[PDB]
Amino acid sequence: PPTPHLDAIERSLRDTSPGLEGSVWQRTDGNRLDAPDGDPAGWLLQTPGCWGDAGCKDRAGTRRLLDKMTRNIADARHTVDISSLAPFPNGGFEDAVVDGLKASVAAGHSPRVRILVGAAPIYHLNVVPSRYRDELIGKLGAAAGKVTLNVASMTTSKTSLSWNHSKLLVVDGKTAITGGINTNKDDYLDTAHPVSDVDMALSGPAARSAGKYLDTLWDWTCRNASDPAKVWLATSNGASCMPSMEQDEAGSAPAEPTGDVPVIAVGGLGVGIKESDPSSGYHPDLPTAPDTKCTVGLHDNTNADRDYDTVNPEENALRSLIASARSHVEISQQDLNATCPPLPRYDIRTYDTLAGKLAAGVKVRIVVSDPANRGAVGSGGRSQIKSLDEISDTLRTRLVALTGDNEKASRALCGNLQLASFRSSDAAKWADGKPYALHHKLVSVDDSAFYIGSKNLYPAWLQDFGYIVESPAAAQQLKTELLDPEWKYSQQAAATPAGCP
Repeated sequence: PPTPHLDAIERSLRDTSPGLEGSVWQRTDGNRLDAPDGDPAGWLLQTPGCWGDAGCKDRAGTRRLLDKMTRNIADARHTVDISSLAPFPNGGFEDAVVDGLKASVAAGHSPRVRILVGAAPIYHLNVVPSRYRDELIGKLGAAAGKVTLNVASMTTSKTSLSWNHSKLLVVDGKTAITGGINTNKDDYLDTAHPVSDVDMALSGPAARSAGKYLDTLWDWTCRNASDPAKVWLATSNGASCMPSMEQDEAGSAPAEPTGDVPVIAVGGLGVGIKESDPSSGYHPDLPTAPDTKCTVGLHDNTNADRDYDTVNPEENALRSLIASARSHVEISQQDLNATCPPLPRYDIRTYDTLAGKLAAGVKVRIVVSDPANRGAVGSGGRSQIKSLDEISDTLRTRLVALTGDNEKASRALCGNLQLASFRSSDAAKWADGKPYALHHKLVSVDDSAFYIGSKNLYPAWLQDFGYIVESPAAAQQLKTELLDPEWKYSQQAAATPAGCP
């Protein structure tokens, strides 16, 4: 079985970050999409999972995510590895950790547990690591004696806005859940307008790869615990920081297959962890002309930093995933554009790749979160755009900058682009009046290869992680459970680009 999309991404990643192969990105064979019995698409964890129901009475998707997290932790023999954006998991998220950990202890195990959150320099942490660690020890009751805890919150660059954005659950380095879902009860659980998001669950060698990525974050984090402006660290039972928990657990045995699925695991170290990949001979010709409509304040790591790319291979893995589309690509994001300033408006190479696809006849679908979600410049608006025109206009400028002609441009753009804001039912907004907020970080290509993870396509310099899966069978499951429904309701809010029928 040929993996033409994965090959191209592997080639881009080894040219970009060879030194990080085995830690920040790794391709593996023999994985299984970890679906339950009698539900072969159960590996895809959507929330809330209530297509066609503007009232969202039955959050079956939410239910499956929480049970699947509880079960994965209840099966823990040795290690539980959790990362997110702050806060530390609360609500039903914390319950899943608690109930799973008690179950594990009951089976006679002594689980070691790392819990890592990223916090922006602006953000005040209410429940701080030591308070959270006390809370877990509290809720675990008598089982706390057999649980080794490392709890940390981290910021890696205050002046370049970089902290952990990855969303991972890894057990025994054998199972991994990942996606866009932060362990935050107010966005997903206790809401009449819950955010639309998706995780995926699998097992096998690629779970260890997510384990090694977390070892890389925790080697930085344990070490920088000496700079308390960057790291707040709390352990339990007077325990060491455990910067190599996944490596210690994997030992010398290679990971064991559990299925027949080939995966590339891929992440980024953001800014402030590792300056460059010293083993890298990556030397791109960077986008020589950025856009008029905005000028970066900060130094532009997305469009103008070769080193940043060497320690953030996820950037080029997304570009290559899209570049590898031969027939069609679907893109389901919170945004393609970032708030500018401070951050650059968009990723030039990403747009030029898509523009190229439109010029070639490859069909491009983009569903982003409703611009009605937008606020100001930061925390409060789940849309960094004022209008979908800001996406299609940019595809025009790049298409023109490609074909010179503008008639070639409008033929490429108007003939091949679908652009819409996300809808999950017929109604334009939730029953309680708030708009649909879409938090997907999803790219699917030729119904063969797809990415599910935490890296948005819009510029952001955080630490992130995800899986790129090549599997026609699995991409068909993705198409059926997520993409086709998404378009069924989202085409109502489609936008015909400026200059077309």
